[PDB]
Amino acid sequence: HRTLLYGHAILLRHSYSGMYLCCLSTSRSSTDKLAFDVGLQEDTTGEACWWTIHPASKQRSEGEKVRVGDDLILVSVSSERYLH
Amino acid sequence: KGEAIRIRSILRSLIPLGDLVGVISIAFQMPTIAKDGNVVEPDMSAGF
Repeated sequence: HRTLLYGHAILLRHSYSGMYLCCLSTSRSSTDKLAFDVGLQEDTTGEACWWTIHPASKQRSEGEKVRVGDDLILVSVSSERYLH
Repeated sequence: KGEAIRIRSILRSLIPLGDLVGVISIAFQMPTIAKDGNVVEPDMSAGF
């Protein structure tokens, strides 16, 4: 039972499918060019499935607990990109 | 190194290889000898 702290890498699993959120290597190529697509994959191997939490505003800092009402930004570990 | 692989992938995605090949394939403007036995030279600072 880890508690989430700003700075950890989390594993988001789809409740229905049982598969994990990840940044897919392929992209829809709608002029994004330097961006990927976010989907689901079975395998947990690799850093694609992992996402790092970062604070939204200046009040929250790195290393403190994650609150229910707080906003956050997720960074893909493999593609260093944000959910956009 | 994961960081090195990531950076290489970023640069590869940013700059396609075909664009580099085409830009290299772009031709120059050769200096040309003309009448009176003198050369006309394209300007360095105003061209490729």
